[PDB]
Amino acid sequence: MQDAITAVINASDVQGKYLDTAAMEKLKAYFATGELRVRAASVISANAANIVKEAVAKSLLYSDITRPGGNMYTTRRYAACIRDLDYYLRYATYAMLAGDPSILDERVLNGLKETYNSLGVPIAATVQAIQAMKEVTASLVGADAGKEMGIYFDYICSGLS
Amino acid sequence: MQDAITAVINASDVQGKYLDTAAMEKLKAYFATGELRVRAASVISANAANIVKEAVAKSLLYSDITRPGGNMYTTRRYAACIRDLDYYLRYATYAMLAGDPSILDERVLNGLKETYNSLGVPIAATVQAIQAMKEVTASLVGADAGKEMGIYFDYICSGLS
Amino acid sequence: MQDAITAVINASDVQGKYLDTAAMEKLKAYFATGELRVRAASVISANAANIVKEAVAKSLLYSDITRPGGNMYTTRRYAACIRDLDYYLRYATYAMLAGDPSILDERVLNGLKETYNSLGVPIAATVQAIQAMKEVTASLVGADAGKEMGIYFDYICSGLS
Amino acid sequence: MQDAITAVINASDVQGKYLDTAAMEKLKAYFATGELRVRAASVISANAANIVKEAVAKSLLYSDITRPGGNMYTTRRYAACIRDLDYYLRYATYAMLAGDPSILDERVLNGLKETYNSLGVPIAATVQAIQAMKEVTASLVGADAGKEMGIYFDYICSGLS
Amino acid sequence: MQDAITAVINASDVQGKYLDTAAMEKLKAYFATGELRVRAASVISANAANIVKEAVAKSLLYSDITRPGGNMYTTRRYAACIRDLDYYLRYATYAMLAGDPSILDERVLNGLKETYNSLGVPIAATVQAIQAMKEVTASLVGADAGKEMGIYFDYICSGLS
Amino acid sequence: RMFKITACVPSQTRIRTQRELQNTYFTKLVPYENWFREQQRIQKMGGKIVKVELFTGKPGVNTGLA
Amino acid sequence: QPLPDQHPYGSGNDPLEIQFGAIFPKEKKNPSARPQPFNKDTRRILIARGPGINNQVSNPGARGLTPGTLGPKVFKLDQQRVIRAAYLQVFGRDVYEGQRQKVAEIKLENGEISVREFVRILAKSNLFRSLYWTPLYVTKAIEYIHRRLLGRPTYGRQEMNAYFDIASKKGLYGLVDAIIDSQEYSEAFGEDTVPYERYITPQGLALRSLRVGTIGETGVP
Amino acid sequence: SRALELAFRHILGRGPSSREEVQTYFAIISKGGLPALVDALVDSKEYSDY
Amino acid sequence: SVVTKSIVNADAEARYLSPGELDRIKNFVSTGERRLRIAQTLTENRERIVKQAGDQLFQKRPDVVSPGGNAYGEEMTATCLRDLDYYLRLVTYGIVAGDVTPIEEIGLVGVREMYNSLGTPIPAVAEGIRAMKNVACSLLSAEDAAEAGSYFDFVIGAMQ
Amino acid sequence: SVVTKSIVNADAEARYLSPGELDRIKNFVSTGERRLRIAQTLTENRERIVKQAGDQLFQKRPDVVSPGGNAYGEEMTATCLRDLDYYLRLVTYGIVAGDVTPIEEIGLVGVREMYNSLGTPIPAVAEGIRAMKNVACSLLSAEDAAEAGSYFDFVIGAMQ
Amino acid sequence: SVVTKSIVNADAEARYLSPGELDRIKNFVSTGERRLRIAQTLTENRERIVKQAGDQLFQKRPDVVSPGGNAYGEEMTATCLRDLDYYLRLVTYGIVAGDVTPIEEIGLVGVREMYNSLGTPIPAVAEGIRAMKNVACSLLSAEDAAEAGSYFDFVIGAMQ
Ligand SMILES: *[C@H](C)[C@H]1/C(=C/c2[nH]c(/C=C3N=C(/C=C4\NC(=O)C(CC)=C4C)C(C)=C\3CCC(=O)O)c(CCC(=O)O)c2C)NC(=O)[C@@H]1C
Ligand SMILES: *[C@H](C)[C@H]1/C(=C/c2[nH]c(/C=C3N=C(/C=C4\NC(=O)C(CC)=C4C)C(C)=C\3CCC(=O)O)c(CCC(=O)O)c2C)NC(=O)[C@@H]1C
Ligand SMILES: *[C@H](C)[C@H]1/C(=C/c2[nH]c(/C=C3N=C(/C=C4\NC(=O)C(CC)=C4C)C(C)=C\3CCC(=O)O)c(CCC(=O)O)c2C)NC(=O)[C@@H]1C
Ligand SMILES: *[C@H](C)[C@H]1/C(=C/c2[nH]c(/C=C3N=C(/C=C4\NC(=O)C(CC)=C4C)C(C)=C\3CCC(=O)O)c(CCC(=O)O)c2C)NC(=O)[C@@H]1C
Ligand SMILES: *[C@H](C)[C@H]1/C(=C/c2[nH]c(/C=C3N=C(/C=C4\NC(=O)C(CC)=C4C)C(C)=C\3CCC(=O)O)c(CCC(=O)O)c2C)NC(=O)[C@@H]1C
Ligand SMILES: *[C@H](C)[C@H]1/C(=C/c2[nH]c(/C=C3N=C(/C=C4\NC(=O)C(CC)=C4C)C(C)=C\3CCC(=O)O)c(CCC(=O)O)c2C)NC(=O)[C@@H]1C
Ligand SMILES: *[C@H](C)[C@H]1/C(=C/c2[nH]c(/C=C3N=C(/C=C4\NC(=O)C(CC)=C4C)C(C)=C\3CCC(=O)O)c(CCC(=O)O)c2C)NC(=O)[C@@H]1C
Ligand SMILES: *[C@H](C)[C@H]1/C(=C/c2[nH]c(/C=C3N=C(/C=C4\NC(=O)C(CC)=C4C)C(C)=C\3CCC(=O)O)c(CCC(=O)O)c2C)NC(=O)[C@@H]1C
Ligand SMILES: *[C@H](C)[C@H]1/C(=C/c2[nH]c(/C=C3N=C(/C=C4\NC(=O)C(CC)=C4C)C(C)=C\3CCC(=O)O)c(CCC(=O)O)c2C)NC(=O)[C@@H]1C
Repeated sequence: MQDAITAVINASDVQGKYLDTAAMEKLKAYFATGELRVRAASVISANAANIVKEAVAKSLLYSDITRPGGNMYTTRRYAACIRDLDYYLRYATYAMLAGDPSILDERVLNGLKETYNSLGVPIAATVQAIQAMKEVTASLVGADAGKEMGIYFDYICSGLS
Repeated sequence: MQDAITAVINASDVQGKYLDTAAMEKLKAYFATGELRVRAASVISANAANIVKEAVAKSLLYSDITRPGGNMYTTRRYAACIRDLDYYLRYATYAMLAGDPSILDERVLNGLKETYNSLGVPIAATVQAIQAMKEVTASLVGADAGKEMGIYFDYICSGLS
Repeated sequence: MQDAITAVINASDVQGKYLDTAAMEKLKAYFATGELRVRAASVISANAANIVKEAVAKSLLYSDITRPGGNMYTTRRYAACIRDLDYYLRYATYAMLAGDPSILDERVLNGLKETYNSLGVPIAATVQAIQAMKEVTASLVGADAGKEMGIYFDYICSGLS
Repeated sequence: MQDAITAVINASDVQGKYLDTAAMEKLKAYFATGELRVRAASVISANAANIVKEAVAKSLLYSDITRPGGNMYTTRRYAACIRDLDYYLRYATYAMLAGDPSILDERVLNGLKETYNSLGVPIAATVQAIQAMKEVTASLVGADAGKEMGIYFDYICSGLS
Repeated sequence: MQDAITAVINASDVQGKYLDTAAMEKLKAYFATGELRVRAASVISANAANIVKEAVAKSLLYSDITRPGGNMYTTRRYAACIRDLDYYLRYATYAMLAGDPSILDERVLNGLKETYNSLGVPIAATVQAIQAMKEVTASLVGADAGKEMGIYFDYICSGLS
Repeated sequence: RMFKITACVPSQTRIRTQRELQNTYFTKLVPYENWFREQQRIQKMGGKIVKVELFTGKPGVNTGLA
Repeated sequence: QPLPDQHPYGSGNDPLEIQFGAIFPKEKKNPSARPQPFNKDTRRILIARGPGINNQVSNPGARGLTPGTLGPKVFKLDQQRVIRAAYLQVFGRDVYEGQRQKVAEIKLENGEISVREFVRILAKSNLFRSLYWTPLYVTKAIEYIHRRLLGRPTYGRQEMNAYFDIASKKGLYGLVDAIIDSQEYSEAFGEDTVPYERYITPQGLALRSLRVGTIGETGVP
Repeated sequence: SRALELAFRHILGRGPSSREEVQTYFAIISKGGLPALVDALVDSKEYSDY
Repeated sequence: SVVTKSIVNADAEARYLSPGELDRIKNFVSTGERRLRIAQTLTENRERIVKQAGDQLFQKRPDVVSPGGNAYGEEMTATCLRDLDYYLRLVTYGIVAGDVTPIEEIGLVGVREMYNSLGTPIPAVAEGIRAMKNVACSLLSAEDAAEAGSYFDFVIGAMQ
Repeated sequence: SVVTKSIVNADAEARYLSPGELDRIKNFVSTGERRLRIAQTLTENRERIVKQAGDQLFQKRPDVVSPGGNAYGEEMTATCLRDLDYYLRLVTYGIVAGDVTPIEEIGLVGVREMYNSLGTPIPAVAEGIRAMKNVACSLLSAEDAAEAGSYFDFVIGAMQ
Repeated sequence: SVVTKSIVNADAEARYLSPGELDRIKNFVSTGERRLRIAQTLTENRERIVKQAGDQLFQKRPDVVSPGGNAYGEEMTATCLRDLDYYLRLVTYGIVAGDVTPIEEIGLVGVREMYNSLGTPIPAVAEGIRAMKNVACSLLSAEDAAEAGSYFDFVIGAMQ
C-alpha cells in the first residue's frame, strides 16, 4: 500500500536521509500528472459498470467460454466472472490514482494465480478480457490517461499469467 | 514471442478480415522506423558495457547497496548485478527491434519477481539502476531511439515494481 | 454432493442438449435400484448403533489399542473413535442412497489422512474396523445392499490407506 | 552449509569487521569440541546400520505402521522408511561435525514436510522414530556427544513438525 | 499446557500404572523446589520491564539493527521487538513455574522460526537478546533459580535458531 | 440516532446454576440502524420491550439527518 | 492420494495458526504452490480445539458447551477483563498504548453495549483494518478475519464465496458484520462471550502438537 | 528430491514424467549421490537418443 | 494441576501470574506432601478398595452380575472390576495433581458415549465408585478422607 | 499521503473513490510546489533547527541533562539531538505527503512503548519538538509556518 | 457538511481534528463563495437543465416513451422529468455542502430498491443524469463545471 509519494519518502527513510533534490523531482513528477490521473479516475468511476460490460461483450460473450461447458456458462459463474472484472478495474483505478502498482500486488496478485488455477478459471481468457478492458478504458478516459491505465492493466496481466 | 507484425497479423486473422488500412498504418510506422531501430541496436551492442558502467556508477555504486550486508557487497553479487543490468539492456534491445514488449514478458518478466524476492535483491535499487540505464542509453542513441528504448526500459521497471 | 440423477442431468447440461433417451435409460436404471437403496438406508439408520457396537467388539475391543497408550485408551479417545465409525457409516449410507461416491470424496476423505496422521490415529486399524463395519452392514441389509455398501466402504478404506 | 567457523566469519563479514576477540573465543570453543566430535562421528559411521535397526525396533516395528495398510507395510515401503531414517542419521552426524544446523536446514528440512504430507508419510511416527534414534545414539557415542547429537536430532523433529 | 506434575501422572497413565515409587520421587522433587520457582516468578514479574530494558541495551541498542535500514528501525518495529522479548520472558516464567517446556512449545515456538523468516526478523539477533535476558534475569532471581530459568531460556533460543 | 429500550425479555429457561437475571431484564442502547435486528432478537426471546425511547431529539430529517 | 487439507483456493491461503500475525505464504517470495482442484461445496476436516465428541460436524447442537480444560479459556461477561480478552482475540496481541480504543469504545464497563458489539467495534476499527485487511490479499484477509472473529477456519467454498460476495460489495465493514451477525457467532460465543479458538486445521495441530515436548507418546505405542 | 528434478532439467532437457521415474532416480541419488545420478541420466538411453 | 490452572489463566490474559495465583501455587506445593501420602494409601490398598467395593456394587445392583447382565461370568466381571481399578487410579492422579482435570481428561469426558456403546449401565458404574469412596474413607483418616472424597465425588457426579 | 488515505478508506468500503476524496487529492497535487519548497527550506536549515531547539529543550527541562536524567553526558545528549533530527526528518516527510500518516507509520506508533523502554520522558521529548516548531516558524513565512506547524503540532500532540 | 462529517469521524476516534481535516474544512471555508455562486447559477437554470436533459434522455432511449416504458403518457413523462429535477436539487445541496453526505442521505441510499418497487429502470435514470451533467456543465463556467461534474459522476455511479 505505497503510493508514489509514499514510495519516494520510504526509500529516503530506509536510507536515513532527508528528501534529496532528485527525490523532489520525482515527487514533482507525480504532482504534475495528478490532475489527469484524478480526472480519469472519476471518469472510470462513472463508467465502471459499462467498462466491464463492454469488455465482457468484446472478449468473452458469444465464445467457448460462455457457451455450455465453458466455465462462464452457468449463471453463478457469469456473475462471479463479472465480479472479478469489477475487482480488476477498481484496483487498477486505485493504482492509477496512487501512481504505484503496489496495491495490485498486495490486494489482487498475492495469491490470485493459485486461486484461479485451483478453481479452474482459464488464465488466458481472463487475460484477454483484461486486455479488452484496457482498450475500453483508454477510449473512455482519453489516450493520455489511457497509457497510465494501460501499465496497471499490464501489471495485472503479468502477475496473473 | 510476438513482434508488432505478428500482433497485427494475428488480430486481423482472428477477426478474419484482410489486413485493414489502419493495420497497414501501424505496420508502416514500424517499417518506417526500421532504420532507426537497427541503427540504435548497433549502438547498444557497441556501447552496452559502458552503458552499464555509467548506470551503476550513477545510482548503485558508492551506496548502501555496495556496503557490507547491502546485497551487492560480495564480489559474486556485484558480478551478478552487473550481469542482470546487461540482461535488461539486452532484452530491451530485443524488445526495441521487435517493436513489441512480448520478449520482456515471455523471457524477462515471467520469473523476475520470484527470483528477486527469493534472493532478496532490492527491487527499488534495481528500478533506479534501470532508469539510469535508460538515460545513459538515450544520450548515446539520440532522442528518437531514446524514446523507443525508453518505453521498454519502463516496461521492465514497472514489471519489477 | 452429486447423486446419480444430478450427475446425469449435469453431464447432459454440459453438452447443452436436452435430456436424451439414453440419459433417460440411465435415470430409469437408478430409479429401479431406488427400492433396495431406500430400504437399506432405513435399516442402517435404525441399527446404526448396533452396527458400530458389533464392529468395535469384533476388531478394536480387548486389543492393545483399547489398553493404556493405544490411542483408544482415554475415555475421550474411545468416544471419538466410535464417533468416527459413525461418520463412515453415515456417509457410506448417504453415498448408497445417492448412488455416487462424490459425497465421500468431497466431505469424508479430503484431508482425512492428514488429520489422522497429525492426531496420531492408527490408519491401519481404522481400515480394519471399517472392514468390520462393512461385514456387519452386509449382514444387516443383505447381499443386494451389502454389495453396494461394500463399494462405498471400500472407497473409504482405499482413500484412508 | 555453514560450519561454526564459516558462520563466525560470515557473521563478521556481514558487519564488515575483522575477526574480533569475542569471535575468536567462539572459534576456539569449536576447536576445543573438535576431538570429541570427530570421535563420535567415527562411532556413528561404523554403527549407523545398528542405530537404524535398534530405532526401528524400538518405535516403528510391531505397530499399526507395519500392519497391512499402515504405510510402512509392503517391503518397498519398509525399505524406503529405513532409507529415510539413515538420511536423518547421516545428515545429523554431518551437523555434529560442522557444529551448525544449516546442513539440516539446507539438505533435509526445506520442502521435506510438504513431500511427506503429499506422500502420506505419518509425521508423528517419523518424529518418534528419530527421537528413538537419539536414544540409541546417546548410548553408542556417550553422553557428552549425545548432548550434541540431540540438538541436531531435535532440529529435524522441529522442522518436520 | 502440561506441568511436571501433569507430565508425571500422564506418563504413569500411558503405562497404565498407579503412581509408583520412582515417579513419586519425581513429584517429591518438584514439590520441594516449588517454593524457589514461585519466588523467582514473582521477581521476574516485578522486574519484567527492567529485564527487557537491560537486555535490549546489552545486545541490540546502538547498532545496525536500530539504525535506519535495520529491522528495529522505526518506532513500530522497535516496539514490536520489545513486545516479543517480553513474550519470551513471560512464557519462560510460565515454564519455570510449571517445570516443563511444553508451554513454550505449544504457545511460543509453534511456528516462530517460520514467522521470523517470513518477516525478515534476524534470528541471530533475537537469540542474542534472549541470552542477554538470561544473564540479567539470572542476576535478579539469583543463581539457584537462575539455572532453572536458564534451561527454559535456552529452550527458546534453540527453537528460534 | 440510537434508541434505548428496556425489555423484560421472556425467560429463555437457559440457566442451570449460571445466572439469568442479567438476560431477564435488559436496559440497552441500540442504534436505529440496528434496531431491526434487536426487534428480531426480542421476538426470539418472546418479550417485547416495556419501554422504548430514542436518544436523538427528532425522529426524521429527510436530508443530512445522520 | 485423495484431496488434501489445504484451503480450497490454495495452500497459500492457509495462515500460520499462531498466537497473532497473519503470516501467510507469499506466492512469489519463495515459489511454492500446490493448486489442487476443490469442488463447489467441499468441507475441510477441522480438528476441534477441545473434546472431539463436541464437534460441530457431529454434535451440531453442542455449540456453546465449553471446551473445558481440553481447549482455550472462555471469557464471559457477568454483572472487566472481557475487554482485555476481546483485544487479545480480535487482534491477538495487547494493542499499543495509543492504539487502545479506550473508554471511547469501552462503554462495556458501563453496560451500554454487549460484548458482541464490542468486538464489532474493534473489528471495524482502523487498527484492525490496517493490520488484517489493508495489507492482505482479499481471500487471505477473509480467512484471517474469519479465524479471528469466529473461532474456526473457513470450512469450504460454500462459505468463502458467500463471504466474498459480501466483501466485494461492502468491504471490511460488511464482511465483519456478516461474520459477527452469522448464526454461528450467536450459536457459539452467544452475545455475551468473547470469541475463542474453536477449531484448528490439521497442519496447525501439526505445528503445536508434534514438536518434541508436546508429541509425548503421540504416534507410536 | 528437488536436486533430482533440477538434474532432469539440466542434463536431460525435461522434467520427470512419472512416479516410477521419481522412485527410480530418487533411489539412485540415495545410493550414490550426485555422481551416481549424473551417471544414470547421461547413461540413460533417453540422453543418447535425443 | 493447580500450577497449570494458574498458568492457563495467566496465559489467556497475557500477564505474569498475579500474586493471588502465586498464592494458590504456594499453598498447593506446601500441601503436596500430604497429598502424596493420601494418594499413596489408595495405591498401596488398591486391591482392598476394588475388591470390597466390587462386592458392595454387586450386592446393591445384582442385575449387572446376574445371568443376562452386562457383567456375567468371571470373564466379564473381571473387566468391570478393572474399570473400578481404572477410576481408583484416576482418583489417585487427581489427589496428587490437586485438580480434577486429570480425572476429567482421562476418564470422564465421554463416559456416557463409551459406556453406552459397550452397553454398560452407567448408574451402576456410579454406584461402584460410591462404594469405592466409602471403602477408601475407612482406610483413610478423617481429614485426609475428606480431601480424597472430593475427587471421588466429582467422578460420581460426572457419571450421573 | 492524501491519496493513500483516500484509497485505504475506499478500499475498505469497496467504493470507487468518492468525488469529495478526489477533490481533496486535486487540491493536494496543486499545492505540491509549495509543499516541496517548505520541505526544502526545513531540510536545508536542519542543523540550525536541531541545535537551537536542543538548547531550548535543555534550558526548559534541566532535569533531562541533570545527573539521573536520560540525556546526561555528551553521548546521551548526542542521541537526544539525533532523535530530534529524526523527528524533523519525519515532519519534512509529512509536509511533502500532505498527510500525517508517514509520520505515524515511521516513529509515532508505539512511541510511548519505545521511549518508556528506553527510559526517556515522553513529555520532555514533546518539549523538544515544540522548540523545533518555534525555530522552524522563525525560518518560515507566515503562510508556510501555519501548514508546517500543523505537522509539528500533530507530532507533539501524539507524543503529549 | 464536510465539517460535520469530519467532526463525527474524529469523535469516533476520540481525536481533536487532525491537521489534514483542519486543512480540508479550511479550504471549504475558502471556496464557499464559489460554491454559493455555482449553486445560484444552476438554480437560475434549474428548469431549463431538467427539461432539455429530459428531452436528451428520451431521444437517446426511445424505449422509455415507447409502449411498455415506465414514462408512458404525459403524466408519467412529467414524473420522469421531476425525478431529474429532484436529483439536480440534491446535487446543488451537495455542491454547497462540499460533501456528498446530503446527496447520499436524501436520494441515493436504496435507490435500487425504491425504483425496483416502482418498476423504473435505474440504468435509464443513469443516462438521464448523465445528460443533466453535460447540460449543467455547459451552462456553468467551465472551470467551476469541472468540480460539479465530479458530484454528478458520484450520483450516476451510485445508480445501478
Ligand atoms: C430474453 C427473455 C431477454 C433478453 C436476453 C438477452 N440475453 C443475451 C445474452 C446472454 N444471455 C445469457 C444468459 C444465460 N447464460 C446461461 O448459462 C443461462 C442459464 C443456463 C442464462 C440465462 C448469456 C450468457 C448471454 C451472453 C453470452 C452468450 O453468448 O450467451 C442478450 C445479448 C446481450 C448483448 O448485448 O450482447 C440479450 C438481449 N433480451 C430481452 O429483450 C429479453 C427481456
Ligand atoms: C472472468 C474474466 C473469468 C472467470 C473467472 C471466475 N472466477 C471465479 C471465482 C473466483 N474468482 C476469484 C478471484 C479473486 N479473488 C480476489 O480476492 C481477487 C482480487 C480482488 C480476485 C481477482 C475468487 C477468490 C473466486 C472464488 C469464489 C468461488 O468460490 O468461486 C469463478 C467462479 C467459479 C465457480 O465455479 O463458481 C469464475 C467463473 N471465468 C471466466 O470464464 C473468465 C475468463
Ligand atoms: C586498489 C588496490 C586498486 C583500485 C581499486 C578501486 N576500487 C574502486 C571501487 C570499488 N571497489 C570495490 C571492491 C570490492 N567490493 C567488494 O565487496 C569486495 C570484496 C569484499 C571488493 C574488493 C567496490 C564495491 C567499489 C565501488 C565503490 C564502493 O565500494 O561502493 C575504485 C573507485 C572506482 C571509481 O572511480 O568509482 C578504485 C580506484 N584502484 C586502483 O588504482 C588499484 C590498482
Ligand atoms: C542489480 C541491479 C541488483 C542486484 C542483483 C543480483 N541478482 C542476482 C542473481 C540473479 N538474478 C537473476 C535474474 C535474471 N536471470 C535471468 O535469466 C534474467 C533474464 C531473463 C534475469 C533478469 C537470477 C536468476 C539470479 C540468481 C541466479 C544467479 O546467481 O545468477 C544476485 C545474486 C544473489 C545471490 O547471492 O545468490 C544479485 C546480487 N543486486 C543488487 O544489489 C542490485 C540492486
Ligand atoms: C463396572 C463398575 C461396570 C461394568 C463395566 C464394564 N466395562 C467393560 C468394558 C470396557 N470398559 C472400558 C472403560 C474404560 N476405558 C478407559 O480408558 C477408561 C478410563 C481410564 C475406562 C473406564 C473399555 C475401554 C471397555 C472395552 C473392553 C476393553 O477394555 O477392551 C465391560 C465389558 C463389556 C463387554 O461386553 O466387553 C464391562 C462389563 N459392567 C458392570 O456390570 C458395572 C456396572
Ligand atoms: C520366516 C520364514 C523367517 C523369519 C522371519 C521374521 N520376520 C520378522 C518380522 C517382520 N517381517 C516382516 C515382513 C514383511 N512385511 C511386509 O510388508 C511383507 C510383505 C507383505 C513382509 C514379508 C515385518 C514387517 C516384520 C516386523 C514386525 C512387523 O511385522 O511389524 C521376524 C521378527 C523379527 C524380530 O525380532 O522382530 C522374524 C523372526 N524368521 C525366521 O527364522 C524365518 C527364516
Ligand atoms: C531527546 C528529545 C530526549 C531524549 C532521548 C533519548 N533517546 C535515546 C535513545 C533512542 N531513541 C531512539 C528513537 C527512535 N528510533 C526510531 O526508529 C525513531 C523513528 C525513526 C526514533 C525517534 C532509539 C532507537 C534509541 C536507542 C539508541 C539507538 O538509537 O540505538 C536516548 C539514549 C538512551 C539510552 O541510554 O539508551 C536518549 C537520552 N533524552 C532526553 O533527555 C530528551 C527529552
Ligand atoms: C526483537 C528481539 C527482534 C525483532 C522482532 C520483530 N518481530 C516483529 C513482528 C512479529 N513478531 C511475531 C512473533 C510472534 N508471534 C507469536 O505468537 C510469538 C510467541 C508468543 C511471537 C514471538 C509476529 C507474528 C510478528 C508480525 C506481526 C507483528 O508485527 O506483530 C517485528 C515487526 C516486523 C513488522 O513487519 O512489522 C519485529 C521488528 N526485531 C528485531 O530487530 C529484534 C532482533
Ligand atoms: C477409530 C476406528 C480409530 C480412532 C480414531 C480417533 N479419531 C479421533 C479424532 C478425530 N477424527 C476426526 C475425523 C473426522 N472428522 C470429521 O469431521 C469427519 C467426517 C468426514 C471425520 C472422519 C477428527 C477431526 C478428529 C479430531 C477431534 C475431533 O473430532 O474434533 C480421535 C481423538 C484423538 C484425540 O486425541 O482427541 C481418535 C481416538 N482411534 C483409534 O484407536 C481407532 C483405530
